[PDB]
Amino acid sequence: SGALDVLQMKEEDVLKFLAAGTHLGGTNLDFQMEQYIYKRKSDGIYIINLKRTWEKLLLAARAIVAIENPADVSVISSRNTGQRAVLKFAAATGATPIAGRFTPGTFTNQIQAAFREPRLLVVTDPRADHQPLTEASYVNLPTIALCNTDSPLRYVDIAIPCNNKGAHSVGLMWWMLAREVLRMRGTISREHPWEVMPDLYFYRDPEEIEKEEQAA
Amino acid sequence: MQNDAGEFVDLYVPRKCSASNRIIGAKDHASIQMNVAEVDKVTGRFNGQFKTYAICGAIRRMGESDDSILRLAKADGIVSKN
Amino acid sequence: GRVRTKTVKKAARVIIEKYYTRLGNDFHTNKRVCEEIAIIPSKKLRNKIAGYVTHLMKRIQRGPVRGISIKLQEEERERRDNYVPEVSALDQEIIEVDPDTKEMLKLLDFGSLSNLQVTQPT
Amino acid sequence: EWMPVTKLGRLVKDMKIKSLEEIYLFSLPIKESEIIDFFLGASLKDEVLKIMPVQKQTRAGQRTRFKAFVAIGDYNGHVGLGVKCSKEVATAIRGAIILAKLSIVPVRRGYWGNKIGKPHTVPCKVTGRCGSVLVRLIPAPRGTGIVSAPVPKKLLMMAGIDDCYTSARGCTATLGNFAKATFDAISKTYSYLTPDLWKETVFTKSPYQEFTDHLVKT
Amino acid sequence: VVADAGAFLRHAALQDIGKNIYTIREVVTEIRDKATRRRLAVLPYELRFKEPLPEYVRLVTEFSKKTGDYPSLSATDIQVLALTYQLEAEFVGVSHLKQEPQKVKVSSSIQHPETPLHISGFHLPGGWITPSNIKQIQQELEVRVGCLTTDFAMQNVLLQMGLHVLAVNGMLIREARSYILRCHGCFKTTSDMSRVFCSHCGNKTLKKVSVTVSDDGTLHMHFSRNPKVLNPRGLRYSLPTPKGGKYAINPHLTEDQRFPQLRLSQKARQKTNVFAPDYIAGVSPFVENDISSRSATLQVRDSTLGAGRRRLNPNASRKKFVKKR
RNA sequence: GACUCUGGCAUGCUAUUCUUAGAGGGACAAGUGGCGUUCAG
Ligand SMILES: [Zn+2]
Repeated sequence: SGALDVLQMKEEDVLKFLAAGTHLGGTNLDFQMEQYIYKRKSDGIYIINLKRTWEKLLLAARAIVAIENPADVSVISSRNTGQRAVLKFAAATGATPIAGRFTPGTFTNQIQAAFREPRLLVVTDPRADHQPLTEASYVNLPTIALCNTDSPLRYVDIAIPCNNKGAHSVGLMWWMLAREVLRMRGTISREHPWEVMPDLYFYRDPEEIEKEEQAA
Repeated sequence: MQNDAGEFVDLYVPRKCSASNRIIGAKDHASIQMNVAEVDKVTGRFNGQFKTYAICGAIRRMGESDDSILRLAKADGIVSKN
Repeated sequence: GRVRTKTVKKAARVIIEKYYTRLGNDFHTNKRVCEEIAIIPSKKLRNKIAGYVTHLMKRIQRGPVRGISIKLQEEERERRDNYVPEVSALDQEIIEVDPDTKEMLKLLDFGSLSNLQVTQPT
Repeated sequence: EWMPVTKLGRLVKDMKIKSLEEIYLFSLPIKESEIIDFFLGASLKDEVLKIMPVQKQTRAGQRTRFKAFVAIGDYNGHVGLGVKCSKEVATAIRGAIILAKLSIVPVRRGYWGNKIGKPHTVPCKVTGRCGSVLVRLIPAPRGTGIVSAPVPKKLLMMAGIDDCYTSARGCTATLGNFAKATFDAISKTYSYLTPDLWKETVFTKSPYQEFTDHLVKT
Repeated sequence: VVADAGAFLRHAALQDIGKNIYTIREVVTEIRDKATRRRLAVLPYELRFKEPLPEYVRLVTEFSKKTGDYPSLSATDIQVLALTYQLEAEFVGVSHLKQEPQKVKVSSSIQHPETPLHISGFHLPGGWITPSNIKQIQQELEVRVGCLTTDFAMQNVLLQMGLHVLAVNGMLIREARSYILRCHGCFKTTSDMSRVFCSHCGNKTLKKVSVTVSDDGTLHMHFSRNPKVLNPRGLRYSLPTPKGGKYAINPHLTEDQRFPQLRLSQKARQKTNVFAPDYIAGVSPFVENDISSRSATLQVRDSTLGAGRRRLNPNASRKKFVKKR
């Protein structure tokens, strides 16, 4: 957002951020993440400044949009929280999704069935997904991460400060990233709301399958 | 890389890091060349032009490529004030 | 003579395992749906896969109907993957907010929010 | 017949990448030896630095294997160094040749005094370190030749360095550490920054971003 | 008179007190304990299986989302609650019941959440465990339809509505006091006492808060006005770089992160039982330890072991010659 | 030769029905009748 009024964060975005719990950081804090923060309240919870979250999200969207072939962007989650969201993100944009276990050597071992060469890496957690970050450091891959307050910025180029622990917050951040990529590309008008609702990006959690299919 | 005749006698000119002004070497596989799309100031859509930043592998090892790219984006007017 | 290769067989096997619903009796509709489902770069083996899926669906249709019935979870896993509720879970009437979060929102120019409720720490 | 696997190999196989220096410009990993055999090819010469036998200790007993140190070099340009241990001496030699082709690096050549003609020596004194071995390369006037021990003499002749003063320190008796240290210094020729390279770098497109429309087809 | 899994798990011989004994199939098929499954094959068969039509399941769902207990219950709990609701509607008049439950009122005290009140053995200043009190110390003990439920969340929503509940005892329960976990970041309450990460924001921030539910339908929550509870003392400390492989143990930051499998061997995780009829035939009084397996050399420990070590703050001083695993 | 590439026909796109040279189509045993373990052929 280059001080553009069309790119400013609106009221409903703030309401979604507060409802998901994106502003709630961890109780631990890495010193490289201290730039992106508002203050520590007395409970020990660090509060993430949402304007900086919006700015880094728009910067990541600018990085993603700048790539001609959308399949060269690889989007990775290993833990369940991001899994569905990553797949949905691919369906939004055409990025290559890696959900589940990341096989080591996916980007270096050229003699392998699952070998691939991305041009951008967008990842859910630098702590859980450390192996693709190190691997990206081996193969000249730029990296975008969804970082919490306790996240290492080792081999991260664009860090988006958010709550990456809760399911709703992870799904919401993936949904807004897809929305801003598609808005900068020009396939969706900015004045109308997106018809894709962020509940599609959430973790689905099979006892919630049984609880919801019973009440249906 | 230039003799007294004026001929440019050098195989290639390596690029320098945008953050630390160090030469990005031939076998520096942790180096990053990021393109950031710039947008039209009225419709907010991808104009077609972009800003290019090169970060060497040492800065990215240090964990400081994040603040480097952020301050370069403030320098280029991509990320607004505050 | 002519014999089918292993690559066409396994790709056609994945295609029939995934999207049995879309395939039909005509050949070129099978060819176009196989073209738009997956990534196949060259034309010739794509046509080979189209012929092979046409052959195996002609073979399956003759087979007594029960193979088709056990393909029931595929769509449920799909409908579950793409389920949304009627009302968004993030669209909450009243949301509880820390006093420091309220100060952050006030300093970030969203002081006129109406759905917020400030709960003091007791 | 070479069927490339990497995107870089596919671009090298086609006429998209014209010179190897482009791959050096963007610091891309070279994972296929056929790229080096395509660009340099017949100009590459290879000298086996050392063949030595070892008795590898296995539960069936001590079995003899051969370890090969091989330096490969495009004269007036490029060098690579490779170490391979294998059952047969020919297998170890060809593995070391492949591994040294994968590690081809370019070397910077400068002038000692005034800059008349082609560059002949190193631009400045550079230092490479490997396992207590220090190798220091000092610019030398034209016609002096390489004043060094035989192993860095071989690597420096393959680099296209016509003349250089050398100073080594440490346990030089181990050949691998010595060769790796002099290799490190002649890589640090392009790792070094001089007032020649002070102008701001204009950023061109990477081969992956320039030929993406060709790469989506294959 | 519906029976939950807690009735058969606690061996409720309560088929005589009731006549409308109704159970689901999934409450009786999910039980893994061999003794009560053997008991079910011996017990007189007056229970009959009954499945609810889903309008009651729908309504139970929308006020489960309003009472704040929907993430706490499971689907079969919703089925049992809908079963007792639909029988109360079928036999008894429905107008006795109020919907859209009341507002909770706040009354905090200076007591610590870890104060050991309502524990049977413990006694401040008499409270004795005697052979005549063992069958009676279950919980706080206080016409045609009922429940046999021990889980608190179902009781909380059920008395929020107003159905009379009973337990494996005889007389019905009017008051239910227990503990819940409350997040102090997102203010979402959970009735699951086992979990340590909250479902909404995912932080390790749940703290104990006591609750009391009346038969009338009033919920009220006792907080603690003790600054020791909300003290951020050992919360920020340097974390190591994330490590992978077969032996890495990460500092457990999220509820669903993938840990490598490091299990104890079966010889290592056998505890001796001394009241076995064949125990005296043994050559040793105790089970032989595990000193030969690979899990012994890797110093794999049980999950429940070493809990007080984790409770010390990491920015403190351990003893000089020790290492904390 | 169950290996790799590939032709016939384009009144289609590209500077274009008669000459060009890049790309995109078109053919896959696709369809029919018999012999066939009713499946490989
Ligand atoms: Zn929470």
